[PDB]
Amino acid sequence: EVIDKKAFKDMTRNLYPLNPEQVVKLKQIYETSEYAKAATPGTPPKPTATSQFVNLSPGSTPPVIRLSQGFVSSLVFLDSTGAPWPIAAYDLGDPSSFNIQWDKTSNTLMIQATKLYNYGNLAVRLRGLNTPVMLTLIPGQKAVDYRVDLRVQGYGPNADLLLHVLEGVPPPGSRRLVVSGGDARAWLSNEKMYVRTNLTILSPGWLASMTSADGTHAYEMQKSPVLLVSWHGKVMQLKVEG
Amino acid sequence: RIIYYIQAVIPGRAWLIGSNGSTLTVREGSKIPGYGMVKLIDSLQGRILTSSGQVIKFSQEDS
Amino acid sequence: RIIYYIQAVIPGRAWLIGSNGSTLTVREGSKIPGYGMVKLIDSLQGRILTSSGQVIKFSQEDS
Amino acid sequence: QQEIQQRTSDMLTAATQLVQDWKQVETQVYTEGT
Amino acid sequence: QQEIQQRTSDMLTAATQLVQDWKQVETQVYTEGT
Amino acid sequence: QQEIQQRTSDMLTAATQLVQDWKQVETQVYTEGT
Amino acid sequence: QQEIQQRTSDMLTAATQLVQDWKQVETQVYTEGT
Repeated sequence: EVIDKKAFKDMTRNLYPLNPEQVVKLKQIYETSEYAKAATPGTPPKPTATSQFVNLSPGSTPPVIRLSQGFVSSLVFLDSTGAPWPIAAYDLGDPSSFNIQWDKTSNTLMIQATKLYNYGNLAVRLRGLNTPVMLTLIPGQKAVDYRVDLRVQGYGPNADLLLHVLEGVPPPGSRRLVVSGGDARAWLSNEKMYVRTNLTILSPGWLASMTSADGTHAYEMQKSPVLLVSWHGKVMQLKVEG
Repeated sequence: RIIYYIQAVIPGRAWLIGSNGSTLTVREGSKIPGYGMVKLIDSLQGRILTSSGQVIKFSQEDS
Repeated sequence: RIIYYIQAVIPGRAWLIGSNGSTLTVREGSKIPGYGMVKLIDSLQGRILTSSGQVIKFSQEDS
Repeated sequence: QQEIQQRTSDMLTAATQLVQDWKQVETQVYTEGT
Repeated sequence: QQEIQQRTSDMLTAATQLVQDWKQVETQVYTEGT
Repeated sequence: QQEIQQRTSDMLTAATQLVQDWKQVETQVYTEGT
Repeated sequence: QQEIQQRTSDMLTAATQLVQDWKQVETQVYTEGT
């Protein structure tokens, strides 16, 4: 009878040569190996959005676009006012290093870099212009240009802040003030205060006001250190420091 | 004051979000407002070391 | 005064942008206004050496 | 002594048969009526 | 002593089987109704 | 001593595999909607 | 001593590969839109 058990044990060892704990450690080895294979050397590039002005003078330098291998960069063309300018044609040097996607009418190009450090150039002809716009394209920098907005000198075929404060986006350039006693936010931008809240301001009196569909209010006002507010029938006071 | 949380981290970079909803990305030597100078980015275990001694992590119920 | 930042660099050339938005390109021996004469362009690590002792780099939150 | 190895062969065939029998799971069938 | 190498062969087959089983990831299926 | 050369062969296969894995870069896909 | 010649053969293959890689220059592509 021990013959049967010994055969059962060598039998079990032949059928499953690897322990469960060995399976766990091999899986850990495999995932660590994949992480080391998938890791990137040095530091990865910085994701940036930029905006340039293109000068068509015979002394100026052509603009530079920073790219990265396998990633998509969008180029959008605007006029001096800022309206979109549709593209008439383009001409790409070195297509084995760069890949361009473009629907045949819009004003947006989609560029993917194929090689690591190989750089090139591109010519773009717009709809109304006689002057073509020439650009240079370099990949592999310490920053990668995700999107470039281009202001062109001529004229194309086409020629508020309280919304952002209601949405919660602070006005650009402002600084924060501290408000105590209730649900409100405040900023100071141009020696004017901007208040976002769901209370109703009663006493100091506003200059402009907006409301959303669910009832949030945004106010633009001059600076003052006190507010008198009533919440659904009750009067109280707010004190603003900074 | 403001508290920053790790949104994503790879070797080299780290994407952080603040309690005001602002999003930033940092590398090894970079400036962070209210914390100081970054000294080490540890992609494993989700820890960021700061010159003031602070450690930047994930939000606890959001991690 | 005016501060210049590296926009792009290859071996040989460097494209720089100023705080006024003007863009220039330079090679090894070239004139830069307010800085002097270029002595060495180091394509790795993003450093430009100048005859006045100054080093031209990337913007810190834009690099 | 050698009986462990003969036993290993009949046992190997039976255990392989058992595990391959435990592997199969078949898709369910839905019948529509009108 | 030689048991290390026999063990290496059954183990090699099992580990190759395990890693090839860990490699496959299949595309998701979207079903449209009207 | 000869271990350097056996190691050279498994290592040669792994490094060739790694470099051929690092070579491929695939074209992007644009989807149009109406 | 003979190492100079083995080195000459791997080096010869690599340098021939490098120079043939430096030879190719491809024509530009112009896209017309309407």
